[PDB]
This record gives sequence, C-alpha cells and structure tokens, in this order.
Amino acid sequence: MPTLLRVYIDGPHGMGKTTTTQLLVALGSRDDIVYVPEPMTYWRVLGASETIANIYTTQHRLDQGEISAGDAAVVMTSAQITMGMPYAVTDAVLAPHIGGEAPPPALTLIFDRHPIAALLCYPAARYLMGSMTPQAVLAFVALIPPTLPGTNIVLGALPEDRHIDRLAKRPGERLDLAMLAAIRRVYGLLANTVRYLQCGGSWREDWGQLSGPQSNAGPRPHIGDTLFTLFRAPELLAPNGDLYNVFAWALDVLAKRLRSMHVFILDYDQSPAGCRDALLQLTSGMVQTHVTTPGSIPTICDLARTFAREMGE
Amino acid sequence: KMPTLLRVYIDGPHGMGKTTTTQLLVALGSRDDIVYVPEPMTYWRVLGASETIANIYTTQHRLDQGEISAGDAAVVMTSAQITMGMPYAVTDAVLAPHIGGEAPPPALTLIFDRHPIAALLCYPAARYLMGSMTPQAVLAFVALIPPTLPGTNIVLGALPEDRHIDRLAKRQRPGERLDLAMLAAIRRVYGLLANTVRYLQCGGSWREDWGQLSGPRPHIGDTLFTLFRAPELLAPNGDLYNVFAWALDVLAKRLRSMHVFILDYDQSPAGCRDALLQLTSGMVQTHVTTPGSIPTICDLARTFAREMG
Ligand SMILES: Cc1c(CC(CO)CO)n(C)c(=O)[nH]c1=O
Ligand SMILES: Cc1c(CC(CO)CO)n(C)c(=O)[nH]c1=O
Repeated sequence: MPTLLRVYIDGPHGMGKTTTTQLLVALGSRDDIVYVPEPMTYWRVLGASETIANIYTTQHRLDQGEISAGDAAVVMTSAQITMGMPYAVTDAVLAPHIGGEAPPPALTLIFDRHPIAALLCYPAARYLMGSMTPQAVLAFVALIPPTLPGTNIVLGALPEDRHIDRLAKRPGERLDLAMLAAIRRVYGLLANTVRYLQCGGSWREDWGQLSGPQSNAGPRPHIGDTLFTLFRAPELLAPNGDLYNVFAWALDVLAKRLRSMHVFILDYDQSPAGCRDALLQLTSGMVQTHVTTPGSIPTICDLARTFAREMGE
Repeated sequence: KMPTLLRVYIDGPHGMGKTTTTQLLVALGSRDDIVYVPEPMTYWRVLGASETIANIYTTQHRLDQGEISAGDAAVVMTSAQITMGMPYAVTDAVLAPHIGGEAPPPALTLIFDRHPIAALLCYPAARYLMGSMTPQAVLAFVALIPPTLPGTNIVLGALPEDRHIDRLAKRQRPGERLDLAMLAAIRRVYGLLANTVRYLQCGGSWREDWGQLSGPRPHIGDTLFTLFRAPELLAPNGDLYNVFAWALDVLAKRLRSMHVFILDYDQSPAGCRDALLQLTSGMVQTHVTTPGSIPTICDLARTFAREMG
C-alpha cells in the first residue's frame, strides 16, 4: 500500500504560515504534494457572512463595554463552530483512508491548520480574552475528532516584536495585541502539553501542583506550563475545590487527543525561502501512514483539490 | 475474551414518557449489572451555563414575537446546543476506547438518557425547521458526530401527537415553554431520522437520489437528506457545495451503522419499561477492550449520574 504524509501547519496567525506552505508546495510536482488551504471562502460566505470580521468586531465591542461577556461568548462560540467546520468535515472524510503509521510517500498533504485550531486553540485564547466561557472551551475539546495516525503538526516560533511588526502591516480583521499575546501563549502551552504527555505526564497526578516551548525535545514541562493550567477557573471547580467530573473528563479527552500527535517547531524568523527550506528539512522526521485502499491516494488528491477550489481564496 | 457490554441509548422526542417510567429505569439500574445514565440536567441548568433550557425557549419565543432577528436567535441556539450536548460528547469520548467489536448475558448494560446525535443533529435540525438555526451550523454539528461504534443501539419513542402533547404539558422542564411548532419539528426530525437509517441500511445513496428532491427503501424526500436541500447550502447553479455534501457523507456514515428500535410510549410506565426489556433481545452487544473496562465504565456511569443528576 502506498504511503501518505500529512502535515498540518498551525500556530498563531501572522507568522508566515501560508507563504511558507505555498513555497513548499511549489517545490514538488503537480500531483505529488497537495495543499489544503485556509477555507476563507467558507468563513466569509459559505458557512456564514464575514465570520472573521464578526469575531474581531465582537471582541472590539466587548473591550469597549458595548456588549456583555455573555453576549460576546454566544457569538464567539457560534463563530468558532463556523470556523472549524471545514477542518472537521475534512478530517471526518479523510479518516477512513488513513491506515497505520509507516521511503518516499506516494502523496504529501499539507494542511493550513488542524481541527484543534478552531476547536481548542482559538477558543482557549478567546477564553483568556474574556469572550468565551471555559465550559464552552471544554465542550469544543470534547468534540475534537479522534487523532488519526501520522498527525504531524508544525507550530511556529517567532519573536513577539517581529510578530507584532509583521502583523502591524499585513478579511475584516483588527489589530488586537491582547489577542496576539493570548494566541501566542495558547500555542506555546499547546507545544508544552504535547511534550508533557509524551514524557508520561498525568494531569490528574499533577493537578495539585496547579495552585499559584518545544516538543519532540526537552525535559518534561511543569503542568503549569501546559494547557491544563487554563482550566483552574472557578467556574469549573466544585465547592470542595476539585474539578467537576464532567470537566475532568474533558481534560482526559484533551490528553488523549494531543498525546499521539507529532509536534514540530518551525522558526519563522527568517526569509520566505528560508522558512520553506527549514520546513522541508523538518518533514524529513515526520510520520507517514499507509492508506486503506489502492484508490485512496487519487481520492485524497481529489478531496484536497476540491476543497482548495471551493473554499480557498 | 473480554466481558460483553450492552449499550442502550434511549432517545427520541422528549416529553413522551412519565416520571414514573424514568424512576423504573433508575430502579433498573439499582443492580450492578445495569447502570442508568440520567439526563445531565444539572449540567444544563448550572455547571455548563445558567438555565440553558430557559435560554433556548426564551430565545425562540422572542424570535417568534419578532423581538430578535433570525441571526441573533441562531447564534444563541448554536451556543446553547454546544452546552446541551457537552455531557453526551464527553461521555462518548471517554467511553469509546473501551468499546471493542461486536460479540449469554452481558456483564454490563449501560442505559443512557440520549445519544450525542440528539444534541448534534436532531434538536439542531428541529431548530433549523423553527428558523432559529442555520443549516450550515447543523451540518457543522453533524461533522462532529462521534464515529459510530459497534453496538450503538438507539431506542426512539413512538406516540400519537395528541397524547404526546398531553404528556409534554404535564412534564415541562425548567425554563421550557410548551411550543407546538417545536413539538411538530422535533417529532418530524426523529421520524425522518428513523426513515434515514432504514434508507441507508437498505443501500440508499443520497448522492444518487438527490435529484429526486427536486424532481425497497423510503423515498429520499422522507429522510433527513431532504432538510439539506436548503438554499443556503447551494451554489448559484443549485448544486450543493462540496463541503456540505461531505457533511452529508458523514451523516450517512454515522447513521447507517446505528441499530434503531422503536418503543411505543402509548402505554403505562410499567408497560414502557417492559417494552424496553423486550427490545433488548434484538440489540447488539460488544466486547470491551480491557479487563478493567467494565469497572471503569461503571464508575463513569455512576459518577455522571451523581454529579449531573
Ligand atoms: C483559525 C482562527 C483564527 C485565525 C485566522 C487567521 O488570522 C484564520 O486562520 N481566528 C482569529 C479566530 O478567531 N478563530 C479561528 O478559529
Ligand atoms: C437534547 C436536547 C433537548 C431535550 C432534553 C429535554 O429538554 C432531553 O429530553 N432539547 C430540548 C434541546 O432544545 N436541545 C437539545 O439538545
């Protein structure tokens, strides 16, 4: 059976993910590598109208006190459902084609973001910004689809100053430095969480250490430097100080989903061609998988091209 | 070989039963070979958010009165459904790893108050029919329906509409408002769901029959697929956008492997309880994945009941 290499480029927006991905894709033949782009058309028109603008405007109004936290939360929750829909459906239809982890792959699929971006990372950042409740975040977490074998996720590293500059120049988006800090923090925590879990970390065991980044490498992070630290919110705690079991189970799910992922860190603090080559080098250590059928490869290509054509900018 | 497990999801339109019928189910779970996972009302009223049900019905009411727009309503309904389904989704996520392949007497029987599709498909679809939810949101929820594991036995209630109104009227939940339009919508959705499973099990291909919605198994017009001929999901030329077609492919995948059983609620609580037991003979059992799965599932089920009532 031919092999497949799936690579999800994720991390805070504004670092150069899209450019780097396009450049990498431009290196290979036409049908040896395919790009599943940002589904902007879905967010702007198909799933809803100007979702990105609606999100930034809602956050803005909240920060201005023009709307309540509850009003912002319902809007953000609904908006994130729209945001993640394309990722979710793609994963659901791709799942049957993915076999065990496996040598040139017959096909490389590069994704612009993974489902956890819309089901975990941004919701978590909105939570830190006061525009989403922690319960809604955990509901999203409980909905994260089972992690498929060979889930290679590439996160990005970039100095905040450089990130801010790059963002202060380059939809309906607004320049929110607080959101940038929050999303940068969430993705940093995410990387540590994966490393924490792969180093044998048990959140239930270390929860008490919770009172007052890189993966595939380094020592085991302290739980306080992982995503688990975000869910110590009073809303999730029972009178006795412990997490309600329903939320604790959502954390068990978070652990299960993240522990099997293969996370890599890409340094975006360089030229476009530089990032491309760095990413190319990174793919050398990524995990490939066998496909379930002989026709899976062509089917996957069609799926990717169909997705790109319909929801890509 | 690992012990066997029998999972039963009691679903269908709410308000068909009686308090005594439920207590019998609680009684059923008294023995350690059977556990009854009740509705997570505490999660809906307090843990996940404040009075979620009240919020849902007030929102629809305000939409009907024209106090709010369809858009405002949809945002509220979508957010509320995420809260409503969270207990089911988290339960499925943690239980899933314990379910093995299809398989005497089950070592354990888990009777759940509802399946995740109730909150991820059925109520959302009903609200769509009530004009309070976009069809894109419904398909987004559908895209998140957990994979259907072996032994997914879902019991759907059957009851004449007038009798259903009678029972619903006498057992309204906190914040609920007696809405006959919503009753009709949810009853239709579940009727369509039952037909859909049969349509799929008999080899129906929604893509092949799609053209019939605009032109032995149920007619596609009598399945959930007819609800997605919604204009918002179609391109200028009338074709369904691929992203939504894929969501329908997911729906077909999830529903085909479900084992539906119809429970007639038009009888006494003892009758309904007996009818349920009668239905178990044809239900599919599965093996668990580990020797410790049974005890774990039991703890999970009991903890859920105790914490979320
Ligand atoms: C992915 C995502 C984003 C980021 C956006 C690019 O800046 C789309 O990639 N945002 C802002 C959100 O608010 N929610 C989201 O889910
Ligand atoms: C599961 C569910 C329900 C029904 C609930 C009773 O109100 C269980 O019997 N409802 C009403 C909703 O409005 N949304 C839902 O998701």
